[PDB]
Amino acid sequence: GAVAHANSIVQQLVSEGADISHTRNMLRNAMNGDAVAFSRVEQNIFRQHFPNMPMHGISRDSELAIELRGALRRAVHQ
Repeated sequence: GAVAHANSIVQQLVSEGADISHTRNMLRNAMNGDAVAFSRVEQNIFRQHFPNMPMHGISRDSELAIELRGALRRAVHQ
């Protein structure tokens, strides 16, 4: 479920021309509760998948975020 969802987000990021190495850094910051600055493309995309993100950000315990973190890491390396 969340795994398939995460893989699709990676596809969306790549398709929209996002620099996923940069996305990995921002996602890491978000999950640590650090201030973040997603690009316009990333922000637009993440808002579609993390509907409560504007106010709450992205939880390090979020099942989707965790899977996304793994999917992004493998994508950059693959």
